Amino acid sequence: MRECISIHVGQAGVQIGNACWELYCLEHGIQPDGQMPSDKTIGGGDDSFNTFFSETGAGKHVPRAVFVDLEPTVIDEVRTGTYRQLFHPEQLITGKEDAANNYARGHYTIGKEIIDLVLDRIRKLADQCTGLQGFLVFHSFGGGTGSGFTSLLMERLSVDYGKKSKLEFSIYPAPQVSTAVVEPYNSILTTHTTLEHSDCAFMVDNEAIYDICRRNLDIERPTYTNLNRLISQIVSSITASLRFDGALNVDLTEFQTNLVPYPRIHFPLATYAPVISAEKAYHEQLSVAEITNACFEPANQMVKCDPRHGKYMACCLLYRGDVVPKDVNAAIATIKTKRSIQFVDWCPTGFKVGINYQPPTVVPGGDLAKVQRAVCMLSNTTAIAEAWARLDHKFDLMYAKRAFVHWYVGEGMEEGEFSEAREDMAALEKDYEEVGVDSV
Amino acid sequence: MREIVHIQAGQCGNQIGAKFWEVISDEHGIDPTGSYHGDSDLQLERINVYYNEATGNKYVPRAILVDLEPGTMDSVRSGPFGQIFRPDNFVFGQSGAGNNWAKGHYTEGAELVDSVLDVVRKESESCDCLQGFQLTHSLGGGTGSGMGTLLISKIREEYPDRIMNTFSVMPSPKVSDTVVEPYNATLSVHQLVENTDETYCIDNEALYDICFRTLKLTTPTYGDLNHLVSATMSGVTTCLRFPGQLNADLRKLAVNMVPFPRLHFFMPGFAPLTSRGSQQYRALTVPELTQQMFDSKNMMAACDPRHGRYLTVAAIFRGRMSMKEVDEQMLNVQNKNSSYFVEWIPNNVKTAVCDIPPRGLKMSATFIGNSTAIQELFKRISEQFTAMFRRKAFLHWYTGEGMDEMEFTEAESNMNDLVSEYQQYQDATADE
Ligand SMILES: CC(=O)O[C@H]1C(=O)[C@@]2(C)[C@H]([C@H](OC(=O)c3ccccc3)[C@]3(O)C[C@H](OC(=O)[C@H](O)[C@@H](NC(=O)c4ccccc4)c4ccccc4)C(C)=C1C3(C)C)[C@]1(OC(C)=O)CO[C@@H]1C[C@@H]2O
Ligand SMILES: Nc1nc2c(ncn2[C@@H]2O[C@H](COP(=O)(O)OP(=O)(O)OP(=O)(O)O)[C@@H](O)[C@H]2O)c(=O)[nH]1
Ligand SMILES: Nc1nc2c(ncn2[C@@H]2O[C@H](COP(=O)(O)OP(=O)(O)O)[C@@H](O)[C@H]2O)c(=O)[nH]1
Ligand SMILES: [Mg+2]
Repeated sequence: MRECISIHVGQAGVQIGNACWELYCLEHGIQPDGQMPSDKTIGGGDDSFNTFFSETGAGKHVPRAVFVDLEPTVIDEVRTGTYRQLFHPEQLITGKEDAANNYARGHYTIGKEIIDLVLDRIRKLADQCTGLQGFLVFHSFGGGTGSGFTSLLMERLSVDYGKKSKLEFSIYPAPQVSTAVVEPYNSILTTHTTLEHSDCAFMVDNEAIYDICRRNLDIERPTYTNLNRLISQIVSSITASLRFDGALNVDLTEFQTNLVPYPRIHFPLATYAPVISAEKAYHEQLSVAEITNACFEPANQMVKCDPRHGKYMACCLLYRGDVVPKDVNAAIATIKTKRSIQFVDWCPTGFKVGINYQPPTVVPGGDLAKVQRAVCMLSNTTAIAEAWARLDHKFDLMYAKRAFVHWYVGEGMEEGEFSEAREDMAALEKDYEEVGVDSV
Repeated sequence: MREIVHIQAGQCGNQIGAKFWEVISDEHGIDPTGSYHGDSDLQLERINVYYNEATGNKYVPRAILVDLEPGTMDSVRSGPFGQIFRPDNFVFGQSGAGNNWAKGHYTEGAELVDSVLDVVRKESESCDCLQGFQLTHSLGGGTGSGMGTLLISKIREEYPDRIMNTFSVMPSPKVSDTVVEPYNATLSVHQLVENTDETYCIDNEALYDICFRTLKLTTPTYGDLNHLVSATMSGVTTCLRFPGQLNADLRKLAVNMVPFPRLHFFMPGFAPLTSRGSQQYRALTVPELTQQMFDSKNMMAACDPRHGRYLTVAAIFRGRMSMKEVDEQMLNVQNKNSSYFVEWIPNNVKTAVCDIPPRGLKMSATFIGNSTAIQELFKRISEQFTAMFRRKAFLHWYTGEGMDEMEFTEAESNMNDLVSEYQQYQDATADE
């Protein structure tokens, strides 16, 4: 049996989890109340796959999720919403105030207490699983909860389980727009968490998804629902191999092996090709070559970083739907022929290929059109260093005068931790610089 | 759960609190008798933030009413919502301070402070998880200023962890109603900057200007001013009571708005303001809300923000809207007005959004500014203070109640340290 445990910390994590579980329930034909009419309709087969949903004796399927957030409001919206009957009542809510965009509150003082109960529920779930594959945690840099409690949870999970894979999906601060003034402090303080304990961390920028929604989907006024739906599609594309049969199945272990050349460079970018509206779905073939070329466009990247300013270290293409290996090989050859896409000399192969027969599903009331084919490209490249350097600059401009520091140090945190985190992030940058220089 | 204990001191504080409770009861659908007659289910989702549930399905506000003159208390009781309050919370005495801060803080208030603190302790201990206190009063007055400062100091000693807020009405350049306003204002500002976490500065001149120019009211009264202050009060705490795409607590606002401990004085504002008979011409949208937000004439503190720099601002929007639009609008406001924001705090604009607008508006929003220009107010008060302390204009009335020139001198020195602190980040050019 193959399965993963999904964790959602913070408001962004909980909302992304709502989108993800909506998509999963629609994919597997599970009703919001947990009953699957397909069981009585068919009388056989396997529809409620054990990757995400656990079956009970009464025919009710319950997801393998642990929603956590110090704010009662965000999870209370779920507990009284449409999916109130889906999740287990144990929803891990701290009946107190929030981290207040403070890493120290979410890591030292208030982030504790609930941590033991959260680890207890995670332990219960892990005992429930057989052949557990890994953890998929959803958080967001810049938030107090998503920084501090994520640090605590990742640390304790590393101590307890250790060997299991740990995938992170996070919203990195944007170059320009943000909804808090202390985002650089939390983001730079989360570097130890995202570098020591996480085995593979994916980062998405809100401005990139806004531009994608505006240009491709022709949505002039997007909101967080569309961003969460796109992230849900990305995670579904990642995890579709563990569920549905395919010609080339990509397990999480082999997925991680071919995307992390070295231990401390596990920060790949993500992109989704067939992002197109219903009106523009016509007039375009959407063949394999078109989507494969569309993956590498700088315009379609999910993070504000130009790939042409660095080098492509490794790449993994996961196809879904009516895709044949011949077209994938032809597209990869065409991409290798192109010269604007530069690959490091020490990786002659470069590309990993996976194919799945199940095509993508369309959420009701959504924006993505129905497409026979789809692909997700997950690429480890050195351009991400630039995306880290901009934020680094902001931190210095806020740390020269010790602005907003008294709030952090009044919750048990030491002043020098800022400088230590800065030197750490400085290191990761130098390493992404060193790994580029070609050999001689 | 996060619930707030409300305290009202002085005549102005009592009036503003009465209007504020009227606004809150209308928002939550609470009848004047205390029963619930709302329509939406979200009204009772977080009613315990501001109310306590009684036996007969009634709701009593968690208010504490304080004064040294029974007249204001009788005025509140003989009113539309007089019966809503708990009678035991009407703490009052006789022989008010009479516009004398020394009487309010040392002589008369020192006796009623024990009863007020007893009621505060009883109310706070019944909470599940207290969040903080909010106090409404006027600094230029008598019993209000003195007993408010005394209560703030005592509660801060009692409950150091919880957040403290204050909605302070301060003197004005032109609109003067008492002769000893500078003395009370100086001592109140000393106590406030010592022992508070947030302090929203309100001015009668700015509210009158908003009424005359924006709302086109021919005959504004204190009711309209209390209405505006109540709208701001509800906007500040909207996020605790209703769900939103991006929540924001009072603690989060305090963390994001206070760069250094002594800079916790704020300029409030509210949008939209339409004047009636012009709503049909105006198109309501997020750009219009933002444009009215950052206009100089919409501020309630009687400060021109263009005479300084914005240390940090926070916008809380209410109503269904797109996050891309609001983020873009804040970015354009920052970029176009590049010279009015400090260059060492990139993106000094906090954003919060809630999905439950006011009852009669499709969209609304509130603004909290922290800018250097506020220094002007303090400077003005200091000038007037000097103009009376050089000759000891009215000093003896204070010194008869157990005061000394040293206390006034240190209060003035602390205000000068405050204005110097604010002035430090006004001039441009500095650093890498
Ligand atoms: C044509 C129309 O839609 O009617 C509006 C209206 O005409 C205008 C001019 C209203 C009107 O407000 C005023 O005339 C006014 C006068 C002095 C001070 C403040 C307001 C209105 O009275 C105010 C009233 O507002 C509300 O109901 C809000 O929910 C408001 N409620 C109260 O203040 C309130 C009143 C009585 C009892 C309890 C509460 C509110 C705002 C923020 C937070 C909580 C509540 C509304 C819809 C209107 C009228 C009736 C004309 C305005 O008020 C607000 C803040 O809604 C003034 O500019 C705005 C925008 C509106 O267009
Ligand atoms: N894409 C997307 N981002 C979100 C969403 N909700 C919140 N965010 C991001 O989260 C950041 C701050 O909120 P969070 O990180 O979730 O903070 P929190 O989890 O509420 O924890 P506290 O700070 O203690 O309240 C912002 O910069 C947002 O960009 C969402 O629904 N979609
Ligand atoms: N906005 C507003 N201000 C008021 C009101 N009543 C009094 N004030 C202000 O309060 C000041 C007088 O202070 P006062 O309340 O008499 O002090 P107290 O006797 O200690 O309560 C004056 O400058 C008025 O401008 C009111 O109803 N609304
Ligand atoms: Mg939160």
